[PDB]
Amino acid sequence: QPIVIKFSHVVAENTPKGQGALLFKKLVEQRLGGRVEVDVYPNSSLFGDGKEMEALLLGDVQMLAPSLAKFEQYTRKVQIFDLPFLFDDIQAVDRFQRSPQGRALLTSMQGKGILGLAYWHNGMKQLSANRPLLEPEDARGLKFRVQASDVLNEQFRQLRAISRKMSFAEVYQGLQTGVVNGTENTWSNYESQKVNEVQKYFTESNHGLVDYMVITNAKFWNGLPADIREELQRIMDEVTVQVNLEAERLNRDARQRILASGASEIHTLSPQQRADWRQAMQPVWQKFR
Repeated sequence: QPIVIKFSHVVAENTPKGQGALLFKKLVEQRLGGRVEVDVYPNSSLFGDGKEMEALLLGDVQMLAPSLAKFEQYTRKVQIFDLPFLFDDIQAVDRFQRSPQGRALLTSMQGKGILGLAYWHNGMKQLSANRPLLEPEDARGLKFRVQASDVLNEQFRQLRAISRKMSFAEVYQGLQTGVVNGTENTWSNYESQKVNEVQKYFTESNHGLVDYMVITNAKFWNGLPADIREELQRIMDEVTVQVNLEAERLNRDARQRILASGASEIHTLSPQQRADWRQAMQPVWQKFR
């Protein structure tokens, strides 16, 4: 019987991570046919945000690629990636991730039985709401959905807003019902989940990022025949390049689809206007020294 790798994730198929998981499946089955099978479960069809890590540790799934914002229960070393305006752009993020210091974070949870294999990009985060977000004051009193991160909770509290941690699958319903009325995410995630249908206003703030750490269960990975593990890592490195090469494009395409939807508008910022948002949000770094 072949070795089965269930790769669960929470995003749509036509996204950076969705395409990366499928490419990993394709290349693995082409190079290790009959020896390894990759079973990809997108859109939280196997496990959502709230249960995927527990499943990985129990061996009920073999590969995940969660947002870097979602690891606080296992390590605090990755929450640096949540700090607003710490990285100007994805190139800056990449430089950190690829450095010795960034690569060291891949083993930050090894003591918990989790091994990081790679970083995958999605893109920069934008803001959305049911009212225009021109200047930081506009966020005051709103209710933002955030990923399950203390840093992101504090980010919106700094803007005198309410935050609500919610699993990614539930964002559309949360905004539709009104338990939240704004959020932050990449264009790709907004459009692929149709959240633009319940958010009339977007601001291209580029105030943070959504990137992933591809992870596996250490016992499972260490348990593989050496050749299979080594080949899987080489394939992973190749997939990472294709994901990282196309991520900006898919996000640009998504922005175009949002504009073509007819029901949302996008506000862009001057360098000065962006500096104003930075000035208002950067004080949150004082809570995470």
